[PDB]
Amino acid sequence: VRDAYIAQNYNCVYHCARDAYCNELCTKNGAKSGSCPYLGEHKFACYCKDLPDNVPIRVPGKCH
Repeated sequence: VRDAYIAQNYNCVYHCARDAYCNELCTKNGAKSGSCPYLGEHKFACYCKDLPDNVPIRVPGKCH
C-alpha cells in the first residue's frame, strides 16, 4: 500500500475528465481513494492512495 500516480499500460495516466473518475478507478483497484492534480504535480494526473505496491507508479519518464 502506497500513494501513486496510477498508470494503465505503460506509464500512461487514465482519462481523468473529473476528479471522481480517478477516485472511482483507484477504489476499483481496491485502494483507499484518489484525486486528480490538474493544476498540480505531474499536471492532469490521477493520484491514488493505498495503491498496493504490486501496481506500478507513473515514473517521471516515457509512456508507451
